[PDB]
Amino acid sequence: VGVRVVYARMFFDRMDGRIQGYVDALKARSPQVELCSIMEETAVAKDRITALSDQYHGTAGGRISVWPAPATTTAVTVEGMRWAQAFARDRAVMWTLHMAESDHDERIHGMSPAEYMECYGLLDERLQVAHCVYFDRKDVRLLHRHNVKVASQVVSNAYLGSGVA
Amino acid sequence: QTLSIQHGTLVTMDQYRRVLGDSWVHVQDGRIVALGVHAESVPPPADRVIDARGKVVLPGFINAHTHVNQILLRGGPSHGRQFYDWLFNVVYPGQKAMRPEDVAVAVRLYCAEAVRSGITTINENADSAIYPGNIEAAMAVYGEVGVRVVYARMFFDRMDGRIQGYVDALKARSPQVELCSIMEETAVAKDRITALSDQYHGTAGGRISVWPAPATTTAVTVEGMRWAQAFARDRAVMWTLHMAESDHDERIHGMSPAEYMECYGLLDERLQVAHCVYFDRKDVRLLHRHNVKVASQVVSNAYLGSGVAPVPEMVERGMAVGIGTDNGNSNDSVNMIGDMKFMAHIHRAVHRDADVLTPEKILEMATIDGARSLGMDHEIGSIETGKRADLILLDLRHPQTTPHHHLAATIVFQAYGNEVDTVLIDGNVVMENRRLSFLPPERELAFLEEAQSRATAILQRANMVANPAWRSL
Amino acid sequence: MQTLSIQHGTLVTMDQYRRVLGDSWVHVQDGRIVALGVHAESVPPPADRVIDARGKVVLPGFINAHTHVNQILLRGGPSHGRQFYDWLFNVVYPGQKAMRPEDVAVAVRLYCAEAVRSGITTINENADSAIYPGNIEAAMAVYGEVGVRVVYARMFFDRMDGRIQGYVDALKARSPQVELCSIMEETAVAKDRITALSDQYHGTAGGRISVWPAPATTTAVTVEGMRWAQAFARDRAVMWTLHMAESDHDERIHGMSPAEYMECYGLLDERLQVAHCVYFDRKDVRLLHRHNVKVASQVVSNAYLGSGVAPVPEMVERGMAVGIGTDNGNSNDSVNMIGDMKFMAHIHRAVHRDADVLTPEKILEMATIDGARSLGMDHEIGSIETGKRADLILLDLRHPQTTPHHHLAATIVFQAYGNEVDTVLIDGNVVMENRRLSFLPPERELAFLEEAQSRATAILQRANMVANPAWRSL
Ligand SMILES: [Fe+3]
Ligand SMILES: [Fe+3]
Repeated sequence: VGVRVVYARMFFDRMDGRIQGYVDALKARSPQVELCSIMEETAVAKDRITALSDQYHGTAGGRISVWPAPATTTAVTVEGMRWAQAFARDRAVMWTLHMAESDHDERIHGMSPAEYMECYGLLDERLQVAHCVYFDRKDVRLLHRHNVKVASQVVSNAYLGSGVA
Repeated sequence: QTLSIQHGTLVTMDQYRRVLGDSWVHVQDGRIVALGVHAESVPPPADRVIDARGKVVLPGFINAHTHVNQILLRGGPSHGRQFYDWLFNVVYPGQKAMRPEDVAVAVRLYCAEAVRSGITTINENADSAIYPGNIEAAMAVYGEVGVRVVYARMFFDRMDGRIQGYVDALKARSPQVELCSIMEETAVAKDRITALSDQYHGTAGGRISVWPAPATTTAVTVEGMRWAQAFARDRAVMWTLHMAESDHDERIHGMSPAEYMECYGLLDERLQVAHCVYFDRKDVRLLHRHNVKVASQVVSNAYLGSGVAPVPEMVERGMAVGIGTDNGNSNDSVNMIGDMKFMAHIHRAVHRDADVLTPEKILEMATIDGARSLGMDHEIGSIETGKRADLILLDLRHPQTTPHHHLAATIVFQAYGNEVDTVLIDGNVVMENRRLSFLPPERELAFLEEAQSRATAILQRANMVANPAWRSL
Repeated sequence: MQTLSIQHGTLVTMDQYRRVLGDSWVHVQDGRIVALGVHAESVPPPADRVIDARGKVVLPGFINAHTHVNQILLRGGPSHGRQFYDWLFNVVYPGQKAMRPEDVAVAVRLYCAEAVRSGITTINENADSAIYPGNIEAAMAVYGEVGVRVVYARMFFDRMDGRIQGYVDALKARSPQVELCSIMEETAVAKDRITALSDQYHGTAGGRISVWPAPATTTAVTVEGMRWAQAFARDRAVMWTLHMAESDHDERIHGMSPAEYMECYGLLDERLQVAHCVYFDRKDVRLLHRHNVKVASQVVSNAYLGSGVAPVPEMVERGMAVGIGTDNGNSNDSVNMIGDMKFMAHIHRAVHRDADVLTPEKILEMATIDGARSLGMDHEIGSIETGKRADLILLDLRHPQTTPHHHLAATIVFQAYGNEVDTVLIDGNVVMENRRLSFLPPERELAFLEEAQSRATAILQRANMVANPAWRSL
């Protein structure tokens, strides 16, 4: 096609046991539709993403890139996010993460996702966060301090009834 | 022995709030035995006369809730952190790294600053009493120094499994600093505190007291709190508890801490609660109903980013609300006058009301009301016959306190905290013309260098960053 | 050609890289900082005098971004417990009116004594009493003698706000024996008087004194008056300043915010310094930001008068130049930069429920380099850099309250009381040394304070103001 593409390969290496009951209820809305899991072991994800990068990064005349994309702060281990952060740094690319897209997400371990990331040194200039709806003054400040990049999905935030970033 | 304080302006904080120009106080065997006006009466003869000419005499300030040892952790390591972040990455590890000889220095440093700022009574909430030799080291210094001390021995007998993941995350901020636990079995705590009380309660000429201090409603069992409540009753003292200091400390078992305590019959007139930031109208009502005493740590509540307690609401209901400086390292000063000023302003600002708390009232919080909040208002907090001679002399002959007409206003809105000149505790001269009896000027600089050095070493031992990199945002 | 060397200090430069230089020295000549160095790497030049700063911390002099001096004689009982307009009309105006020039001279010396003691080297005097004859002359003589750096922002009012009359009459009934005063003046009269004042005093006392026009507020000044001030500032390469939205009775001029109104008339520019931003919304901040408007935040005073809490963190996070002002000597009621810095740090942490909303470093910047920026003077003052003026202070942290100390900004903001300043240089001149004031020596201090006390008492008698109200707990 000839389009310029960043292929941000998403991964999930952690079960969020807190919201299963809520998901089972949601599934009952369409019970004939199957409940799916795309979880994978941390090491398997690393391997798969590294392989993908080695194979496709820089291809199609420089038009294609590959980044690691830990899905969210609740669906990914600290080890997984640290890996992605290191990977972005070592290969001069970015890493990206979905952050606080619903009200069921906006606490992880008694703090905001941005706060939690700050605790583990996970906010840096090579991070691009997506979905900043459930953000407070402090979260903004943290992202600003570390020069975090942002992608706002304004229409979608509306479509899904999340709100306004 | 006898002491006569003469030609002062007496700000009594007595029943009628008398302010007595050119007047005198007669002190004997640690008690205020008489007062008079110089124009109407002649002071009794006395062993010693202190000339207070052109000076203001107050009851000694009362620090309703504080933590002393932590003072060695101020100066860089302690700021910028929410309550639990501060607690687990700074306070616990730092305290753990402290040796008894370090504690002795901390206490003397704290007292030096406190007395300098007019503070005569201290409610020490002691979280490091669990470590061997610490109590003995501290008590020796409190005794020597001559300050009036409530030693509130804190205990924790219950794990709060609910906040584990939060804490682990917080610890990752300083992963080189140890995660510490000072938990102890209920019976062990009872024994240790009872022993401590038996040994030290009433010592240093009645100047030292001991109370039980269940840490919080989430870190202490019902059995533990009931024991403390009963203990206070049986021994005619108080018990104290930290209540709702962060939004994670908010709801215990689906209700507020005050609600939870009410359920178990744990709110009574001998309870002094500290930290009332996360309080609602109902919580206030409950505390009011049972005549619970309060200590407000207004500066610290700000320092740690907790928020602003409903002090005016409590005060307007006649509740006994004292002022506490809180930790030496969540303030980061031990200066009642600076904290009074802050109490006055923060509440004016938030309520958008320039008269929400009169300076008179703020001054009452620091003195007579504070005494009340410690259950000690029969013994201290005012210049009245029969009460202990805990007294302070202020000199307003400085630029910042000029002019002065209304004394409360001048003290609250103008004074910096360096205007206290002479301090008497239990009739003993503990400071005179800013010269400290327990830390003479020829020894002062060397002592501060020792405190600096030990502090630095404590931080090395605890693996704590003393001086973080310049940071504007 | 005369010279001064400050040695063996820790230099907190507030320079471009925020350098903190241990065991280092500063060379001063002809009022300017001419060099700096580290003792281990270099030898200080010879100098006429050496000041040993061993074991001491060297900072740029604090900058009081917005204050009112003369009112200091009205502190001590008469001034507290009142909302802005109550305070203004029952205390400030009548009290100021009752002041004679000899009274003003004492006020200014007392103010300066306290200020210099607390490390303040530059003062933005918003002068509301310049309309009374002899006052300017008396004040300027003292500012000059004392050696402080002064911006004299001559306030004017050329417009009656008829909307607020009934409110004021009701307020006056609180103290009906005190006179209702007006300091209004015709637009052209104000222009003439300010222009004369500028011509006469701008640049005097060895460059230490400046003059700015100061239209009081958007409701008390005509558009023509504000435009004039704006043009004046531009033409004479100075600033103009305006009090903006300090009470909820101000918050709406002609159906919009003061900032909105000013925007409509092209009255927001980079030479404007606004004071008091309590009643600000997002949009107001945005407007100020767009035009690079400078700000002075009077955090303590906003509390004292029960106005509220300004959105300082919001403005600072946008890189705006926000300085700290102590405001009135009688709406604080101290002249103590260190105490006010502490308050700035805490009030905003508390309200935002955020322990790190403003770093102590940032607070310290507000008091120094950022404050200089907010006065349009950051090329001359606010940091320890070669080429800038030698406005410098020495702090001794060898006291109980500032022990221990590791991180200097944290220590100063969270621990220091304001009495730790030792030596103060302004424009290279030694104005205070070991707490001994050059313009108020210790053998003369107590007598002077007794004079200030007396005069204050007398001023209140003349104005028929209650000095010491009855004890009141509720
Ligand atoms: Fe506490
Ligand atoms: Fe002002």
